[PDB]
Amino acid sequence: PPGTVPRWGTRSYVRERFFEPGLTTEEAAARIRQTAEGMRTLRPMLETMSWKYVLFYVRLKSKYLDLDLTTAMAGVPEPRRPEYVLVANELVDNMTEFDRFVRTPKVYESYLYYEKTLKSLDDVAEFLG
Amino acid sequence: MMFEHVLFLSVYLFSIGIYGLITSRNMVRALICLELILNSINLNLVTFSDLFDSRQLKGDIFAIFVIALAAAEAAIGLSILSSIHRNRKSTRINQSNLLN
Amino acid sequence: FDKGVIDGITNGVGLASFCIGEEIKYVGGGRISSYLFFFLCYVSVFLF
Amino acid sequence: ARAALELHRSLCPLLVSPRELEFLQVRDPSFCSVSMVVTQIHYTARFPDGTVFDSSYKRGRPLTMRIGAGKILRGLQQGIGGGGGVTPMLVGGKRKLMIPPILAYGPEPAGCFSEAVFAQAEMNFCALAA
Amino acid sequence: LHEYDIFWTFLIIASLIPILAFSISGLLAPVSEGPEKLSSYESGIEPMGGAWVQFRIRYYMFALVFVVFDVETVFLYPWAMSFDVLGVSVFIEALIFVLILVVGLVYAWRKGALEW
Amino acid sequence: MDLPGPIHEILMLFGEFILLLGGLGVVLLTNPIYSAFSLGLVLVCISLFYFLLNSYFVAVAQLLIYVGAINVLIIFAVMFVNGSEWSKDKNYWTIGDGFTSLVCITFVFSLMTTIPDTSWYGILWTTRSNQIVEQGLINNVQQIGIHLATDFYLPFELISIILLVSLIGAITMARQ
Amino acid sequence: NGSFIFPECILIFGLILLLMIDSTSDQKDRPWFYFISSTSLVISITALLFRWREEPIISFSGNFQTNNFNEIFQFLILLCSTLCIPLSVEYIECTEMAITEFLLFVLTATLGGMFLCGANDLITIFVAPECFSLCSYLLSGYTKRDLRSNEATMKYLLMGGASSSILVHGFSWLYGSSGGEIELQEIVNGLINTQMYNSPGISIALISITVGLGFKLSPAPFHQWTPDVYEGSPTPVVAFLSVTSKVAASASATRILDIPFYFSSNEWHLLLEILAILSMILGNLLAITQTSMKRMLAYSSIGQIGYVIIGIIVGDSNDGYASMITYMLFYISMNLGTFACIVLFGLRTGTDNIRDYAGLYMKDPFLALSLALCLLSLGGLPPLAGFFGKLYLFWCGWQAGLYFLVSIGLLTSVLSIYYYLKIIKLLMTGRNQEITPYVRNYRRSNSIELSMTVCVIASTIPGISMNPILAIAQDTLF
Repeated sequence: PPGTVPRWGTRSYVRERFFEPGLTTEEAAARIRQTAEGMRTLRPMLETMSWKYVLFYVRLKSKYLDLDLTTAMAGVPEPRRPEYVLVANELVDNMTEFDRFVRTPKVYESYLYYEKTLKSLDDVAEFLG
Repeated sequence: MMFEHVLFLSVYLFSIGIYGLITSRNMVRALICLELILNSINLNLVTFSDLFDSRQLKGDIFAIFVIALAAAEAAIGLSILSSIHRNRKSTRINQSNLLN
Repeated sequence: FDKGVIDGITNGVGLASFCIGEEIKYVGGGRISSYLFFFLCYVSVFLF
Repeated sequence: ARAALELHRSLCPLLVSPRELEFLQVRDPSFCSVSMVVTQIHYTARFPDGTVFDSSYKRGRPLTMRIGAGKILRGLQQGIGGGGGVTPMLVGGKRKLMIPPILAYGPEPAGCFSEAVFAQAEMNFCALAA
Repeated sequence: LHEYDIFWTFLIIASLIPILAFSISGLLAPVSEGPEKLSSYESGIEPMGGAWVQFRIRYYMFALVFVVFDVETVFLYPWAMSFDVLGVSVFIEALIFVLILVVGLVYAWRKGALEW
Repeated sequence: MDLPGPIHEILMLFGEFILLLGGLGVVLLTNPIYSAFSLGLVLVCISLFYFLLNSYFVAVAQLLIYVGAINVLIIFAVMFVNGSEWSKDKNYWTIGDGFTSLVCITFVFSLMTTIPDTSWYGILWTTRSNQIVEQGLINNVQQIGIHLATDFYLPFELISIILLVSLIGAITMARQ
Repeated sequence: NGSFIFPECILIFGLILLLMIDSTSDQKDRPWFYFISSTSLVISITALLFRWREEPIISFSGNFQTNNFNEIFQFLILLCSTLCIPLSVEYIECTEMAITEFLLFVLTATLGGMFLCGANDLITIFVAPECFSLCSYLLSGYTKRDLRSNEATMKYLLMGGASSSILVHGFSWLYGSSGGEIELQEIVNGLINTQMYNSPGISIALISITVGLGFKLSPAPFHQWTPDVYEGSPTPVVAFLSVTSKVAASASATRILDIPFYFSSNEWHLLLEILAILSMILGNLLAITQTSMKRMLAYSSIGQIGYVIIGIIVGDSNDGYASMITYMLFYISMNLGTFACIVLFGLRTGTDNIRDYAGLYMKDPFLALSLALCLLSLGGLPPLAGFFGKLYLFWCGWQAGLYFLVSIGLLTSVLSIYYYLKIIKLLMTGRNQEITPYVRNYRRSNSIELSMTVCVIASTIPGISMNPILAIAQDTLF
């Protein structure tokens, strides 16, 4: 049980994505799978109404999973991959609505999507690997 | 870019606040730039107390106190300005070096 | 080689202070802008 | 940055008792409990297998924290003030912990241009109150 | 404290209002008035010249006492909101607070500050 | 509470570009009254920055106590400094202008390269219990309302005598 | 609901009484409040006498402090104010200025200094330096018809605004990097659960704090503001500042640098050293060339003497703080003595420059003797007190390894002997045709006499009776 690989955090979101240009295929396959076990930790923070992280985390993980899903999906099995693109629509509209139901804080719809937002993300990364 | 772009403007004000302070010639301009620096630090403070520390606000209270003390200082300095302009009939700052 | 050398040294050790004091005493000298300038220079260089 | 050097021993313990949430282990209970007040402990934190990344002894006075109000790792506040199914540590007590990665930083690191903690780690502690 | 989106839309709309009115006036306007146009209303033929018309000596004291006595209110508001929520300790604390500045105002009243 | 959406960064950049010109007007223009009015503009556009982030009191108060009292006081003050229209043309004053515009830029470079090396969005994850409480049911004028008097008792008791002493000193000094 | 502010609640009561009497009474005040304020001060000192040998118990919701070491300084500032007020009574009396609000300002500044000595809150330790600085631009300029007293308000307000600005910016950087924390003790936790401690950041919030600290107690690279103000303001407020400002600043610095900065020792121990090695040099050379008394005192007694106090803060394993307490206790007396003598002679004659102190030994020998004693003590000669002060400051500080700071200290002390002996030589003289017609018309001759004579023997006796003082100063853990 040794240490792990940081794998390109390291920046202040103006160094990353603006000044340290680099993103290789199968490397976005790390971010995609990471925001799955990542975004599955807000459940306690949706239980109690912490309406101030359920926005920042969603914005960041989205703006990260709104470029990888366009790079990673170019590098899945290209012979047969319309479904790997017929999933990004769902995995980026469920979240685009999640971001709506947190802006004017609701509970029923917010949590009804905080399950149907992760239930999909386990399938976008599924077609990857 | 909320949490990141604002701090990138704190320095970009603080620095200016110092420069106008040094190159100032009239007392009122120096006081203006001083107030500007205090507002820069205020802004650098508040955002930190919005990302985190929402259970018990520890920044907004400190921001309030900073604004109160800024108002007090801006009152006292101008009061001193009254008396200096009474003594000498010009407030050119850099032309009074009789204390050296 | 007694007055001109070792007396010279034991005075120049007490005379160079008389010059250095007044020399470094005549820089700045008022002009609060200069005070703040010389106060910022040290703050800036100390950041290393 | 990342790991640095240190040196110490461990005073080998008995087998840990997980108690359904964490990994608990006791070494020496001595004097008396502690309420929701400021405490003063000495730690020496490991990685899962062998590595040591910090130790209170690597500085001066062992650090002082708050046991009772959430200001520390949930694992610790459960394993020092006493969690559900675990007795609290005495004044001069001494315990050993293995922190699972859900009661810890979780699956994301703390970066400083180089994450000072391996992403999604689960560390160890040898906590001695004082 | 839920949605200030209406506030932001009202801000942008009511800030566009004045420039909109100015521009609408400018479009349907006369390109004329090349007259003197260098002197302002109710003036003795061309009167021109003069300065040092301040009388700041009096109004400056009013401005100062106001600037000092204003800070009371933005501290009272968090207290005025949290009276019943908390107990009665905040009552005594704010009483001490306000009484300090009542004494200050009494002083500013006795010694001549608020004048003609 | 939260913000509309991708309209956020638009207002962010807009306010930033306004505030930069405001500060440049504060520091460049020689006519002091123009400088004070540009300062007022700076302070209202920074009150809007305070309001964008969901901190409401420290925004509206800052708008009341500064964009009000302090600015009108400074306007009254500028009615006591006579003699304007100094030199111009690219660092009007002595070489001290260049020396400042150098050392200030060094200060900038230092802090402006220190900042974009700390993962703020990673310093937010390590604290997921601080902003996770909200006390159970509170709004953001009662948060400050109580947490100003439940633990910040001593500085609140203190500031009043500071205000009184400042008033007394100001009246005793300004009056001949 | 707490008696740990009662030492300051008494002061607040006296403040309110002093403000009331002018509102209600007509003219019976001048010698009345002169002792009514002393009543409040001595009553606060008696109240602080109770809390000797007490616990480190935390404050109101854990705000300012209550332990032994902090209580020492809390009493020391009161001591300074008690000795200083009788000086700053008759001086402003003989200027036809209003006296009530002057004593009010001095009392409020002392209150701010007393609250500052604790303040483990990160906000109280910010308002209190303002409660001590906002009541300082007033006193340091409270002679409006004069001209110099305006220069020593401009180039004091601008500087004390810029510096407090830098300090609070450092505080904001700390509050940010610390995951959100104010309580001084609870930073090394919070700066760990947020793993951003060893990173850049903290390295900036350390310098932006140390600089704002330095300015408040003026080591060399930021000393610029001190020599001017000390000449431009009235001599009593010069003394009041040059004692209580240094005491309060040195009381706040050790706590703000030892409690939340365990780790950064090797990176600020050096830093402070760079200040000290400069503070005891640039504050002496210029001191030689001076001709004014107040400005020479600013250079020597502050520009330098704020050196060997620091000379152990770097070299401290809690075996030295006793020596800092002892040296502060010596310095307060050996400085207030010479300031009392200077106020008295200046009032009696009407000059400040050195060249007028000639022949003063023949006209009035008691004052010349009681000034020479304090000056020599400042020089640090064996039988006096300053000698033992500097000695026990070095003996614990050479016992801690660092060598290239004790040698410089001894060397600059030898250097400092010069101007002391210069003014001393100017005292003893009898060349009748040399003494200016200032000491020649000196009708030689209560309060100032009492203060000067009870402050000068404390500059000779404790240096030989430092045994109980030392035994007392060893119980400081903060």
